[PDB]
This record gives sequence, C-alpha cells and structure tokens, in this order.
Amino acid sequence: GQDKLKVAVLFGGSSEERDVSIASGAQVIQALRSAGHQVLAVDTASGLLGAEEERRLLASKVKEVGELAGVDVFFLALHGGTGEDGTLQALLDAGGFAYTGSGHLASAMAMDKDVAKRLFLAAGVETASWLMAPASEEEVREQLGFPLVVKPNSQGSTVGLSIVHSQAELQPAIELAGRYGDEVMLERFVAGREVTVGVLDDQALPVGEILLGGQEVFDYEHKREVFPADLPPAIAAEAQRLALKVHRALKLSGYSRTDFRLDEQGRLWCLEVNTLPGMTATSLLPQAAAAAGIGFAELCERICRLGIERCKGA
Amino acid sequence: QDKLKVAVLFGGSSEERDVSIASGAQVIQALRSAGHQVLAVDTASGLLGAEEERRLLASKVKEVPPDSDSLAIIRSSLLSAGELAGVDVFFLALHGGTGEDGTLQALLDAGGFAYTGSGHLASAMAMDKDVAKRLFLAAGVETASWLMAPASEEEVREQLGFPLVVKPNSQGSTVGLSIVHSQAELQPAIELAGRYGDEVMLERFVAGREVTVGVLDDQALPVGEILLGGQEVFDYEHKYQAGAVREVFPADLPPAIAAEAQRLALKVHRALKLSGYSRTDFRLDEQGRLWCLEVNTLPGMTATSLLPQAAAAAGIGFAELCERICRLGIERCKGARK
Repeated sequence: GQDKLKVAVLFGGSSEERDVSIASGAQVIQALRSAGHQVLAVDTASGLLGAEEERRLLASKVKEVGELAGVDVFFLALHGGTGEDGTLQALLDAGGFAYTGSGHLASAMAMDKDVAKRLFLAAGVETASWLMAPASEEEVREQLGFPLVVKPNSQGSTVGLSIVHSQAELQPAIELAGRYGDEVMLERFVAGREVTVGVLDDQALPVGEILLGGQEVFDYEHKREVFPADLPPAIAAEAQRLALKVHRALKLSGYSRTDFRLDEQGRLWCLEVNTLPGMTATSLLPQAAAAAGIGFAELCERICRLGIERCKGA
Repeated sequence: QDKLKVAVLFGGSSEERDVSIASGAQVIQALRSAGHQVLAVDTASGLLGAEEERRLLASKVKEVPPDSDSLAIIRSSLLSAGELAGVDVFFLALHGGTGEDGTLQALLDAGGFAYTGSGHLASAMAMDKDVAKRLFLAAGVETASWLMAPASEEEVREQLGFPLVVKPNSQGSTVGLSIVHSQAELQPAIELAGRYGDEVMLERFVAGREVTVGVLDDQALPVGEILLGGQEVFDYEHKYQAGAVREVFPADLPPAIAAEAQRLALKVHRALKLSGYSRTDFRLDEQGRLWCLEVNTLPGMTATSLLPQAAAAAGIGFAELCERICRLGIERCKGARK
C-alpha cells in the first residue's frame, strides 16, 4: 500500500569485501523484488549489470572481475571500508543522489574506532580505556593492563587483531596491526558477554547476544546468536538507551549496529558502532529486526525509504 | 628542492568565488615567483584559457554561467586532460564549504591526486563546530560550554547564561555570529542563524581577547591578536569595513599565555588528525585562560589573511609558505597506504 520504488543496489568493493558484499547484494535485490520494486544491480567494478550478468548473480550468488535515471535511491549493499570510509556517500551527496545509511562524516567517524570512542565518552557512553601507538610500557600498564587488544584503527574487523598477554608481546602485535593500517589501537580487554543493539530510524531493536563458548579473552580471539538476548530487562533497556545515544552522537542515519561488552558487574562497555552492518536474512541487525516483527524485505524497503526521506530534507 | 608543477584550484560556490579567486591569483603569482610551473584550474570549468588566466591575474575575475556546477571538476576528465598531466600537487585555493566539507578531498584521494591541507575526515570534523568542540574536550583543550538548538530556557539558564553567542554550526556558512543578551533575543537570533537549514549553536560568551594560532606542519606560528570594535564578537568569516579590525602579529601577550595557546593549537591540530596547516582560534579571559572556539583546515591564503601574517612574523614569506604547504601535501601523498 505504498508507491513502488526504483532502487539501485550497489555491491562489490575490494577483493576482501566482495564475497560478503555480493551475497548481501543478491539477497537485497531479491527481497526488494519480492516486495514489487524495480531493482538495478550495480557492481563497483563493472558498473550496471545486464540481464545475463544479473541472472548469474542471482543464481550462483557470485560475480568475478547516465542510465541510472528514475533511480529513487541507492541501496549500499557494500561491506568494509568501501562503504564505511564515506567516499561514496560524499560523491552521491554531490550529485543529489539518494542512498541508504549514514552520510560521509558520520560513516568516516564511525570507521575511526579511536575518534568514535572519544565521541562515546563525550556522549556519556562508557567505553574501555585505550591508547594509540606508540605507547610506553608505563602508559600501557597504568591505563590498560594485561591482557589487552591490539588492532588496526580503521581496517574493518578481525584483520590484524591480536591479544597482548604481556609487555613482551606489545611491539610484535603493534607491528602486526601496522601491516594493515596507519594507526593502531591498544584497547583494554573487558571480560564478559558480547551484546549487540540494532537501531532502525529512531528506535532500538531487540538486543542480541553472540555466544562463543566463554567470556574470557581466548574466546574473543578464537571466534550462536540469541534475539532477544537473555538479559535482565534493565540491562537490555540500558544497552538500547546507549545505542541510541551513540547513534545520535555520531549523527548516523537510517540504521546502525552497536556492539557492547557486558562485564560481570552488569555495566555495558561500548566497543564500536557499524554504519554498514551485514544485510543478509541471517545477519545481526536483520535478526534484531525479525525479533520486532520486521521481515528482511520490509527491512530493506524501510531502509530505502529512510534514505529517500533524508535526501529530501537535506 | 626541485621545482614543482602545481595546479592552483579555485572557485567553489557563488558565495565563495570572490575570495577564492583572489586567493587563487595570489597563490599562482607566489608560486610562480618561486620558480614553479603553475596552472590555474576553476572548480566550475577546469583548466583556464589564456584570456581567462589573464583576467584572473589582472582583475581577479572569472564570471561563470548561471547553470554552472561549483564542483564540475570531480563529476566527470577535467583533472587529468591536457597540460594537467604531471601535476605534482593541487593547491586548494578555496574558501568555505567547498574546501571544508571533505567532499573534494575524498574524491581527490580516490583519483590518487596529491593536494594541500587536511584530508576528508579531518576537514569534515573540523567544519562541524559541535563535533570539534567535543573533540577539544577529549583532547584536554578547554572550550566554552555549548548547547545545540533547540534548548529550553532552563537548559540555557543553568548551562550557558547570558550573554551567549548564537552561530551556525558549520564553518563556511555565510551566516554570521550574533551575541544574545536576554531570553527575548534568543529565538529571533536562532531563526536568523538557521535560515539555510543547518544546526544552530548556542555558545557561552567569554569576555576577554580574541587570539588565533596558525600551525604549519608541526610548528606553531607566532600568536596573533584580533582587536575588535564595539559590543560584539569577531567573525572569522565576516568581511568587515576597512579599519574595523586590527591584527597584531606577534600578539602582545604574556609569554606563558602565548606559549600555552601555541601548545593547545598543536594539540587541536593533532587531535582532529589535520595535515599541512590549520588555524586555531581562542578566547582569552581576564584570568589568562584560553577557550578554544574552532580550528580551520582552510584558512585564508592571501596577503591580508591571518595565517600568512603569522608566517611572516616568523620570517616565512608568502611564497615560501605556499611552497611548503605544497611539499607537505606531496609528502603525505607519497606516504599513502594503498
């Protein structure tokens, strides 16, 4: 009961992002089509896909490497830095193009884990103490302690991350993280449960928990999902309150996913916020939307219409 | 110290073109006086013609069609065609949002082009005065209390008080700062600051002096003081009639105060991850405390601008300042990741 859209679904990106991005793009195309919208498939490498290319994209779920008129919005089905660093959002802002998710400044600030954690604190959102390399042996032991996490500041997740168990592992881990990024974070590790909060428009979705068998640091490094998570209602409500504060503090738009550590004393520690969380039917934010009665196709459409209305009011 | 091939990029939106063109011509002559090959590039048309560059340098004009695109150089190719091949760096002789919001820097990054000044994230954060002030506090740099409009009478009373300053949130707008002395003056000023749709800041007014600190790479330049006129506030983007404001480089300050302003400017420059050069503005109260107002990633590059005066006070002439900024942009590009 609402006018149908012409959506261009953008996917692809760098080689390390393509497999996740291609799988998401195909699912988003099919979902918006089942809702009756006209969908165009665009690869960041080859451009607009023809009937044969799109047929093989929607079949094998893989793709190897002035006609966008009437397109109401660009659905950014990207993953990692290609969609997070803000370059594409700024380019689309220049042309008056409508797109999904956060804008250039909001995306770039969220990809900078260091700057994002500064803004968490300024918004009254607790976050684990951290230093940026270089850091002396005294600063690390005084403010962080061991064990601690070393990771590149802006290069996605997992890649280049390692746990520092003592002062003798700090410099090797910094060198390892330095192979993937220019800046390196030294973050205090918080033992506890892994909790995530999706935000859609201006409402927080049901809280979820990611359970790798354990709460110590071996589990964090060597990594079921419960929506809604098994949490005392006050703790779940506080994670939702803080996720909304983080969403507004970074001036995000459309949707976002904020990760927390929940320690044994019941206090939430904000890790990061993703402006481009995975968009498949089984991804974290779509799972949270399902716990609120919102299917994957309705989620993709709502995100499309949120991006349209943002471009209108700019 | 081999001679460079520099593309001086000027133009921007209609409200920025006048001061941007004046800066572009001055930067072209300065770099040409230093022995470099320089090309004039308009954001709305690309490389200039012979008659167009003659008029640019002689009368500081380059009128452009009414349907012209203030950013035609990136949506294409104007940046690589013709003599622009082999350009070492693009000097951004821009003013206002076109050079501050980070869009141009992001697309220049995507094209692999070297350019002057801070990158796209650093420029965008600094242009957002609210976000920048949050980061001032995170860096241990004091800044006056502030609220974003709308704010209740209770919030304004307990957190700010009167007098306060109403201003647009984004650097590079055309709306000026306005001092508000009572609750009745608040809403008319907020309406006059949000005419064009961006956020409105309410910042506690700090009685005292207006000082500004230029930074070149990692070096704090001599502090300057801006001497105002009446019961008002200085506006770093207002034109002002001649003789209205007087600028003193180096400022007549107690040395521990001037040294502290220089230390705080470098912390701000590092905190927002700026590059090349910047200008950090403070209010200095009667107790000798510095309150940071903003940091500018695109301070004016003319003989009458603040940073060239700071550089000159340190024995750095305008041509030398322009060349150093060029080389800093080249060095940053050569050090880029992949």
